[PDB]
Amino acid sequence: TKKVGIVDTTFARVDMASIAIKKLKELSPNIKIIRKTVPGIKDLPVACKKLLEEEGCDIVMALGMPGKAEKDKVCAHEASLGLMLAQLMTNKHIIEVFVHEDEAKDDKELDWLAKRRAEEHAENVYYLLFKPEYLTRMAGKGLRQGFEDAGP
Amino acid sequence: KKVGIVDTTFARVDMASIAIKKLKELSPNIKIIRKTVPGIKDLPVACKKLLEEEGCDIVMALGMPGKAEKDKVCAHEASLGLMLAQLMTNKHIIEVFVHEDEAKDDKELDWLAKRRAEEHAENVYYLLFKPEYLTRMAGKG
Amino acid sequence: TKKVGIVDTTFARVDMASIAIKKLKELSPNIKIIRKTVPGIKDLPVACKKLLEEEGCDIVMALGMPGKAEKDKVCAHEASLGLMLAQLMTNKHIIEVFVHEDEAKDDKELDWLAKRRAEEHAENVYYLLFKPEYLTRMAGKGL
Amino acid sequence: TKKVGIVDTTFARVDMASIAIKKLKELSPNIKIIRKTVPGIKDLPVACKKLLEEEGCDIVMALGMPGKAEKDKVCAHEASLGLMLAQLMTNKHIIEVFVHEDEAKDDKELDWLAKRRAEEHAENVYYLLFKPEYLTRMAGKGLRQG
Amino acid sequence: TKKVGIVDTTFARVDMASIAIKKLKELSPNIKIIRKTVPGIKDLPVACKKLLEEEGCDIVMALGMPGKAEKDKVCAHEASLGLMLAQLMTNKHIIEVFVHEDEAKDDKELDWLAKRRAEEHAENVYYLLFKPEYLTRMAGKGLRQGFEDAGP
Ligand SMILES: O=c1[nH]c(=O)c2[nH]c(=O)c(=O)n(C[C@H](O)[C@H](O)[C@H](O)CO)c2[nH]1
Ligand SMILES: O=c1[nH]c(=O)c2[nH]c(=O)c(=O)n(C[C@H](O)[C@H](O)[C@H](O)CO)c2[nH]1
Ligand SMILES: O=c1[nH]c(=O)c2[nH]c(=O)c(=O)n(C[C@H](O)[C@H](O)[C@H](O)CO)c2[nH]1
Ligand SMILES: O=c1[nH]c(=O)c2[nH]c(=O)c(=O)n(C[C@H](O)[C@H](O)[C@H](O)CO)c2[nH]1
Ligand SMILES: O=c1[nH]c(=O)c2[nH]c(=O)c(=O)n(C[C@H](O)[C@H](O)[C@H](O)CO)c2[nH]1
Ligand SMILES: O=c1[nH]c(=O)c2[nH]c(=O)c(=O)n(C[C@H](O)[C@H](O)[C@H](O)CO)c2[nH]1
Ligand SMILES: O=c1[nH]c(=O)c2[nH]c(=O)c(=O)n(C[C@H](O)[C@H](O)[C@H](O)CO)c2[nH]1
Ligand SMILES: O=c1[nH]c(=O)c2[nH]c(=O)c(=O)n(C[C@H](O)[C@H](O)[C@H](O)CO)c2[nH]1
Ligand SMILES: O=c1[nH]c(=O)c2[nH]c(=O)c(=O)n(C[C@H](O)[C@H](O)[C@H](O)CO)c2[nH]1
Ligand SMILES: O=c1[nH]c(=O)c2[nH]c(=O)c(=O)n(C[C@H](O)[C@H](O)[C@H](O)CO)c2[nH]1
Repeated sequence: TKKVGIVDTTFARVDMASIAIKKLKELSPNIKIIRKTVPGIKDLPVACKKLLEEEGCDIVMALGMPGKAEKDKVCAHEASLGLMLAQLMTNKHIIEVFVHEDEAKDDKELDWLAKRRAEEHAENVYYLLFKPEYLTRMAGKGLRQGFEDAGP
Repeated sequence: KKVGIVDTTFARVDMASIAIKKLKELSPNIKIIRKTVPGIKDLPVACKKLLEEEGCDIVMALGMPGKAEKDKVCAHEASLGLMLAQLMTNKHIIEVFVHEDEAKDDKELDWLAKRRAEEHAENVYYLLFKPEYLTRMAGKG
Repeated sequence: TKKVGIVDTTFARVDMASIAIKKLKELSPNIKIIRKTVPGIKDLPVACKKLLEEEGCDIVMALGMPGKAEKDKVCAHEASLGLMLAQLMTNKHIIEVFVHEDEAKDDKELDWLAKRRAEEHAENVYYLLFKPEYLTRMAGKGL
Repeated sequence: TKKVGIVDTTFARVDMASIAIKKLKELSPNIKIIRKTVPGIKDLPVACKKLLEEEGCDIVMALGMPGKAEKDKVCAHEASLGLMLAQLMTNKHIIEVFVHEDEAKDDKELDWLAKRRAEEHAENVYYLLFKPEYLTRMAGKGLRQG
Repeated sequence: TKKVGIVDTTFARVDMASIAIKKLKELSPNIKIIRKTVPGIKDLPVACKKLLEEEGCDIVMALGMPGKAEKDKVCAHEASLGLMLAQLMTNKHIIEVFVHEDEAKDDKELDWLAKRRAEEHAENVYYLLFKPEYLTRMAGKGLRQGFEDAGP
């Protein structure tokens, strides 16, 4: 529970890793973090798996941004399937942080949205690592990452 | 016997409480363990860890897909993970998903989700102690 | 000698297992059969796998009925994927017997259709177990 | 010396196996062949895997005919996924030979098309087994049917 | 030291392998490389896996071209899933280089686009093998392989 892996891409149009890392060190100052950047979405799964199995990461955050196009939705889906499988093969959680450009109305909002979502899931990593009990307290409360919570 | 119950913070309805209460009702002594994850896609590995690392004989996965057309994709990916976790452990994972699209309002959504959770809680029971009952109800309707 | 596992559901609106079992015992009275009923479609894969690996079944029949919704089509697809994987992980066949309600024009026909399909695949199980040569003779059907 | 497994179905409306087998024995009268017929598309994966792992096949050909209904497209897709997995689990190639009825304008053409495709992939099996170098020579030359 | 596997197809209407190979040897003269050609898209996964596990490749490039038909889109998707799985099963990266004909307006452009994308991913292979740090420096920059980068 002392090590987190953060995998992002060169394809993404927003730097989500910096915000995540800063949030984790904030909650746990001495936590160990390792980063790895790959070209894009479909390169994340094996990078996340290698970190979990070869670098001793207890958990990993996968940061990606599918483009607007339809086929990008397919690539995302394929990438997400890879993430699901990597987790089942290692029995370790991979927090998926994907932000579709279709969600923002502009680049200012897209940048805001991605960083906010990254940071919020960074708290989820924290809770999963040290306060699993908190999440249960919030069970069924309709929490969201990025835009405002929806609530019960 | 032990049942694992995994739910989420994303869900807008608490389905776990109703399930747990139903199980303890049918079997007062059954041991139950809970684990809450952020959302739908985080359920598979949590269910698997419970089956393999906490001795759960069976697990209930509680989730609530969003309304968007993409949440349908996330749900589908999550369900695939649940299918695989089961095949990899040879243990059942009762999937309890409730799409918001099914209810006409939050009052109905809350009712529907809890009712479905509780009913599948009975299925867990039957699978654990009375597998014969389910056969009696085979293809019934 | 040979054992067949039959897995059905409580969700299905038609009893397809009885017809299948009767057909198998007919073609092979010395056939051993073990049944297991689960709630629905998505619960079939692991039940089929447990039968193949934990109960010594040489082959298994999976009986299910997806509903009409386009969702149900997704659940069916996910269930079928599970069946495909269970087979590859055990190197044993799982004869999938799914009947969508959309295929029948009403209940009478649905009941007929499901039972007829179950029974016909029951023959396929038979052939796969004792007369694999027959199937080859029928390779590529004839229209 | 090498062994090739051929798996087809009773669902298919065209016999694609005969043409393939004849083509292989033609190019390699010494290749070893072993056939297995299953009910349909979704029964091919495990049959192909059993041949690769239990019968010593070096490679396998999967012959199937998806139907016209979109439901048939889903089954095909699921079947193809099984074929992909069987290969990754054995580290052996499975040449997928599927022919959708939607491709022909009639049976006359459907029968021709299926047999032609089966036979052409039968050459691919040959090349993969004995002349892997040939395929490289044809890398990116748009081999399909045009 | 360091071996790159390159797998392409006879189905593809453009030779993407030559450009990739030339780019790698350019960036790493002593880089070792082997090639394997299969019929098409769906034959790539096991070929890539055999190279990673049986020929000692540290990484592999998969070059393919889905055809026009939407049927092709399904085959592509199935092929990509195979690539994702091969990677998770070997803990080695497989750089997917697919080029849909739908992306070009003509063959002149299709040929240009495929070669340019192949070459650019050839640099990604390079970076992944020797300068993983570079990719991190470009994290979130919105880089593309093929058409111009999008940028953050
Ligand atoms: O991060 C990505 N987002 C996308 O929307 C997208 N779309 C595509 O069509 C696409 O090919 N990619 C690239 C992909 O993730 C891989 O980096 C590439 O296949 C090399 O392995 C990406 N990558
Ligand atoms: O709360 C969210 N957390 C996420 O990690 C996440 N990831 C995604 O890829 C994503 O698209 N979303 C948004 C969600 O799908 C919906 O669009 C949103 O809830 C509005 O209906 C979310 N929403
Ligand atoms: O429970 C969820 N239901 C959804 O419909 C949904 N949709 C999304 O697009 C989405 O990203 N999520 C995220 C999920 O809650 C987790 O936070 C995510 O799997 C881990 O990063 C969820 N989560
Ligand atoms: O009876 C049901 N049990 C469930 O677990 C379940 N889960 C779901 O996600 C779900 O959508 N349904 C209902 C489904 O939409 C259909 O109405 C049903 O299959 C046919 O009546 C059901 N229906
Ligand atoms: O047999 C089923 N047929 C269906 O059409 C259908 N549709 C649904 O939306 C659905 O949730 N189910 C149930 C599902 O198969 C599982 O039994 C349920 O999720 C419990 O794990 C079924 N089950
Ligand atoms: O003729 C069939 N035999 C079967 O065993 C079988 N099994 C199935 O699971 C199944 O869905 N079908 C349906 C069939 O393929 C067609 O989609 C249906 O007839 C609609 O035209 C059939 N159809
Ligand atoms: O070869 C097939 N082509 C199809 O289009 C098709 N469609 C269907 O709905 C269908 O059920 N099948 C049969 C399937 O391949 C299996 O044989 C069946 O599920 C059990 O044996 C087939 N089989
Ligand atoms: O050349 C082909 N070889 C095949 O093995 C094959 N298999 C198929 O299932 C199939 O549908 N096709 C044809 C396909 O529809 C396209 O015409 C072809 O990919 C050219 O774009 C082909 N086309
Ligand atoms: O490279 C390919 N691109 C395509 O668009 C395409 N479409 C098809 O319908 C198709 O069957 N193929 C061939 C496929 O990739 C395999 O080579 C073939 O199944 C032999 O195993 C391909 N192959
Ligand atoms: O930049 C890209 N690198 C790739 O490797 C790649 N591969 C593909 O198969 C592919 O379709 N693309 C294009 C992609 O679909 C998008 O159009 C592009 O990312 C624009 O956002 C890309 N785009």
